[PDB]
Amino acid sequence: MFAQLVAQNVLLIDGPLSWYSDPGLAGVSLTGGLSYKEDTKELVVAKAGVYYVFFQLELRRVVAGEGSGSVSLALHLQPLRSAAGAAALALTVDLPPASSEARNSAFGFQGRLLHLSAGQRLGVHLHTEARARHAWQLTQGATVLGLFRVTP
Amino acid sequence: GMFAQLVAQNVLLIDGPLSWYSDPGLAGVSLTGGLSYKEDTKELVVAKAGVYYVFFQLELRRVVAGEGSGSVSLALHLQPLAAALALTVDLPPASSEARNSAFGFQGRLLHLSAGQRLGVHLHTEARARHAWQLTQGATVLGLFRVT
Amino acid sequence: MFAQLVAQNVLLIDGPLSWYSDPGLAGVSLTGGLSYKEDTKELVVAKAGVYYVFFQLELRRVVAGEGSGSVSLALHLQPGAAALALTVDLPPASSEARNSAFGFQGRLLHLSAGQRLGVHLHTEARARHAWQLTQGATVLGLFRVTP
Amino acid sequence: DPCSNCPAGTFCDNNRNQICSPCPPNSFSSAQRTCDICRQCKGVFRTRKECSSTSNAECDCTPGFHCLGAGCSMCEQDCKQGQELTKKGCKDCSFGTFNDQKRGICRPWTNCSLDGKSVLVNGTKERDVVC
Amino acid sequence: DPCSNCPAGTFCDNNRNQICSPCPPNSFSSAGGQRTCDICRQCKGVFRTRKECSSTSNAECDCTPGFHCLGAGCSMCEQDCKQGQELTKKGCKDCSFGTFNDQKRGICRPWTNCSLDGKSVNGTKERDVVC
Amino acid sequence: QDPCSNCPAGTFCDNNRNQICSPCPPNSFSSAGGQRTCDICRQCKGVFRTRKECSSTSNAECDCTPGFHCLGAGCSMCEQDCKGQELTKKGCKDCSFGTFNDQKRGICRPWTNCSLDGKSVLVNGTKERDVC
Ligand SMILES: *[C@@H]1O[C@H](CO)[C@@H](O)[C@H](O)[C@H]1NC(C)=O
Repeated sequence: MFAQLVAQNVLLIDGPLSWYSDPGLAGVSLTGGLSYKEDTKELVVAKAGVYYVFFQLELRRVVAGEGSGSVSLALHLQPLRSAAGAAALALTVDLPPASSEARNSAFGFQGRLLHLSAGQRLGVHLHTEARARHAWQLTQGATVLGLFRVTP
Repeated sequence: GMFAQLVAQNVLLIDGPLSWYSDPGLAGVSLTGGLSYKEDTKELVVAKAGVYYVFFQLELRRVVAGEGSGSVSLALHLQPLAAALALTVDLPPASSEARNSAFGFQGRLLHLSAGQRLGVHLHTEARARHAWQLTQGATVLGLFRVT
Repeated sequence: MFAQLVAQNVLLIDGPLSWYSDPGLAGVSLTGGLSYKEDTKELVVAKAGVYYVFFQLELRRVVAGEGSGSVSLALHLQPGAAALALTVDLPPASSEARNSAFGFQGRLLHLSAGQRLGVHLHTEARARHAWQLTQGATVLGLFRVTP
Repeated sequence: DPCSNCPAGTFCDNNRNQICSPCPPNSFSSAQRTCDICRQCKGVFRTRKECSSTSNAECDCTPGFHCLGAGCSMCEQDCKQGQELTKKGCKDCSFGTFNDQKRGICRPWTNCSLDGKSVLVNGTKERDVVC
Repeated sequence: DPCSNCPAGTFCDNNRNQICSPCPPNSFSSAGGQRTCDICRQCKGVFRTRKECSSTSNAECDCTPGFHCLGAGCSMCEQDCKQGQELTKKGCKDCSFGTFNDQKRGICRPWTNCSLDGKSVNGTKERDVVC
Repeated sequence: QDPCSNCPAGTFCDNNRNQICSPCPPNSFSSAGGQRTCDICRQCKGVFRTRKECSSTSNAECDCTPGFHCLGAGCSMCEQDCKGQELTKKGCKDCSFGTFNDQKRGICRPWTNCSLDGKSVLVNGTKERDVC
């Protein structure tokens, strides 16, 4: 009972990430009672329990000598168990400012245990503090949401 | 199963061991199996021995705009007896590009003994330690058995 | 069915990392159908399935006031895309001590039967001699998820 | 649903079979399978509203600083002589404008030509023209 | 093994018992024996598509006009070189000492030596010497 | 009370081969008894030279290659020999006000006071130089 999706998105655009769900694709894997709703952009968990949920976010500078700021993932649970606006899992990655030394990429990983309800719909939202957001893109095949069950 | 996840109570960056929320009626917190938190010693106590994937997470937030820099460190120490798990997070110095937060995650497999007491210690190179706080509900110690 | 190896290497030298595999060593643990080939520097998985594979990379400044750039791990599967990859910035010496640098990544990998995983180090040197891998800290680990 | 039956100030305790247990100490629910942790207002934050089991606490800044961003996400020290408080924080007074006192607003320089007189000292970011 | 039998444009589908299923939309495999197809490259933002993605091979990107490719496989784009610069393998580096470039997308010519020409003189990275 | 406690330094309580006191494998040590595993031996490479070799009793210890000097506990890192500077616990810090150092690998002497000697200054002192 585990899943791993690969974000389709490449441009840094505020709003929810779309995901590759077909397990014939490299990196992607769905099993058990886990499923992706293409319309709502949500992973749907059938069997309840506690899961180790993790997401990964790699970014690449695509316009040499330009682009700075920050990019953020946020995992939101629908329906809202909290019923406030609080993210279940959250990550922020600094985009370094194009120095002579120059680092042209940026990683970020987080994971933790989440008690998930039956029929819980997990979705991920991208937000970005743009100072030339066009100069950076999501590294393709690298932005990943994954989980696996710990409770039997 | 046999797993735990605690949520640090602390908000001010103060050298010394972190206190933890252990009541699983709290959001984020979960204890199961032979795992327990000793409120007096500030220690997680593992009953059944084995190998566990142990991970901790540390988010920080700038609370005084335009101020604060340096570094903050977690260290997992095992009693009875150098750190089993360790993490350091740089606090960026407040620039035009205002980066007002800082994450840090580490995890690995640890062979734990029966009745092992895990505790986490915070250390901080303060240059205006008052300007930064632990982000609430974000600093987390967790583990689950692999054996 | 899990493993955790500890890199032997200390000097930052482009090319594949050698690993401690003897579980009498602290940190190291092999179980099940998992084994290390000392000649090829490869971890070898017997039973197929899906595993959570993670690696960790800590670095330490060894020449005070010197050294900058970047260091990268890459997990390659035998039999040009890396399965797992990590890069860690080495901060440039300044007033802030900043003598160390961590980096963790993990994800689920579907592994084949008899798959040989190997890890490759690459480094953008600006005084590569001023930094070393922190000993006992650079770690490759995995555990099976599929029954 | 069993849990929907439970109101605010409680949670649907899945360890003790769906029963509406009250929120434990330092926690709340304003609408849940668990209660959320109560906010702490420490350091540069003072508590504005205390944490009930209904709603979360809310912070204000200690005096000498002022709130910034939504929900008072962070504090900023009160704006110095030549500066003015904006949504984005203390920005400096623009050209042609000034601020005499602390925690003030950017008024424009008195034009002495329009008033009849002439300048005996020119204007600046922290001072009006003298005429 | 069974999977080795499957050619390029397909994968060894382990969910549907080793059968050589074709690569799904937006994916490819340029070798045989693969247990999954790889995701097709996207050329968006500053990237334009040079070659479209088949099920045999991956797509390839070029830069939109006003920029030019840099590094292997057009890994990133760089804006076309300004007044005092010349385009190299490593990017727009500035003209060296004794050389200059007048126009955009140009080459570093050397300063006219007026001593060698008879006359007398200074130059710069973006302008020839006047004599 | 415990099987493993019986095993001395230089060995470990091998839980794979039923509690037997196996010797520490290559490149490892244990300077106390009762350990379930041996610790990895330190490596002294790059700017580090080996001062003491790694036994199965104790860990190795490093010194710096010449031209540098140790710094912090266990020679945690090296630092290039001090130029107006003086070597402290915290590293080569500059000579304080009123003090100077002429030569490399030296000590911060104080400026010669010409008033106390009778004469008067024709040029003041500095961090790297003492003239009257
Ligand atoms: C022009 O600049 C160069 C700089 O190297 C200098 O050597 C040369 O003498 C200058 N021309 C004159 C007339 O001084």
